[PDB]
Parts: sequence; structure tokens; C-alpha cells
Amino acid sequence: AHSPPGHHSVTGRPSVNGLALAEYVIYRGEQAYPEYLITYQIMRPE
Amino acid sequence: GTILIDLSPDDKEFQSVEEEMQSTVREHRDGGHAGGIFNRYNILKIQKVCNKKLWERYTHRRKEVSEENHNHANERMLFHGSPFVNAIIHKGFDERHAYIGGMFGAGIYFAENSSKSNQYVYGIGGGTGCPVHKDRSCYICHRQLLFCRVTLGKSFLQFSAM
Ligand SMILES: CC(C)(CO)[C@H]1Cc2[nH]c(=O)c3ccccc3c2CO1
Ligand SMILES: [Zn+2]
Repeated sequence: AHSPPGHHSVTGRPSVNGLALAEYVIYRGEQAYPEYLITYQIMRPE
Repeated sequence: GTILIDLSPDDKEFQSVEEEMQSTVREHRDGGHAGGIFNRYNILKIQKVCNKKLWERYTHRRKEVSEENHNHANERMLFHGSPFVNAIIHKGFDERHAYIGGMFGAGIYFAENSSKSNQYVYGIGGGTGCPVHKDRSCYICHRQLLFCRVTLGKSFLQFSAM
């Protein structure tokens, strides 16, 4: 797809869950650079 | 042309990235279905991704967007989880990494919550979970996320019912 006319991206902002942070969408691969590669495990709650 | 450089845990840069990761875990409304049940991560490794060609591709576009947006690139650091991570660090982001069914349009998606991106490490909806155990909440297998520099430029604000 393409971004809205006159726009370079979309900001998707949760309006119901007040603890949920934003998500963002770009429509050109060149607008992102993969700066860090993070290797991890999720931890089981104690 | 990609080189991966290990950051030391004693490095402030390593510590800053881990803090971004840990501090942006939240609870999800699927109760952990897609990404698993957890409040924090065990960070095993953080590597800087170095590719001169991919960087110049990025900064060239950043300059275009910046000038189109009146000298404001609106650049962020954001998370991205994907089964395609290893293709991304070598070849860069492209249409193959678009989310066709995304509720904000068919583009490439990034998140401020590390735990939101964790939901996509094994694919949409967490796919079938880790390869080895088929467990979306696996505590054994190693996962990878990208922490990315993203140019937003003029961004359209879409509120969502989430
Ligand atoms: C693997 C694909 C490309 C789908 O084929 C996936 C990657 C992805 N990664 C995120 O971190 C994210 C974060 C928030 C919202 C959506 C996403 C998506 C949606 O697209
Ligand atoms: Zn596993």
C-alpha cells in the first residue's frame, strides 16, 4: 500500500487500553534500518 | 555486506537497549496466547547491525522525507519481530515484510512495546510457536527481535479500538 496522501507513515494509537503504546506503519522499506539484533528468552513469572 | 558486532553487557549502549526492552513489556489482551506469559526477558545477546549499503539506503530516504516534511525526519527507535529477521539484517526491509492484513494498512509495522513485537517473532498470532516445542510461550528456545531506526516523517494519526 501507500501512506495517506501527504503522509510518510501511519501512527496507530490504542484508545481503549491505556497502557498499550503506539504502533507505526511505513510503506517504504528504505524508511527503516535494523540497528540492533536482540537475542533473548521470555521468563516464566515466579 | 552485513557485519554483526557484539555489545558488552558492561557497555552503556547494551544497558540502554536492554532497558528499552524490559521497560516496554506490557500485558496483552490475548492473555499471552500469541507471545507467551511473561513480565520480563532474559537478554542473551545484543548485536549492532552494520551494513554500509543498507545504511546509505536509509539515510538517502531519510533526507528525502525530512525535506518533504520541512526539515523534520521524525526519527524513532522502535521494535520489530519477524520470522524474516535474518533476511532483514542482510537485505534490508522491503515489500516482503509488509503485513497485508494489518489494520492500519498494508505496510511494515513497528511497535513501542517490545512485548507487542514479541507476538510476531514466530509469525502472525505467534504462528505455531517455537520450532522445537511448538510452544508460543516457550521459556527454553532463544528468540530474536530487532530494535530499528525508523523515519516517520509526517505521520497520520489513526486511533484504534485496541
Ligand atoms: C511477519 C509479518 C511481516 C507479517 O507477515 C509481521 C511482522 C510484525 N512485527 C512487529 O513487530 C509488529 C508489531 C506491531 C504490529 C504488527 C507487527 C508485525 C506484523 O507483520
Ligand atoms: Zn521451544
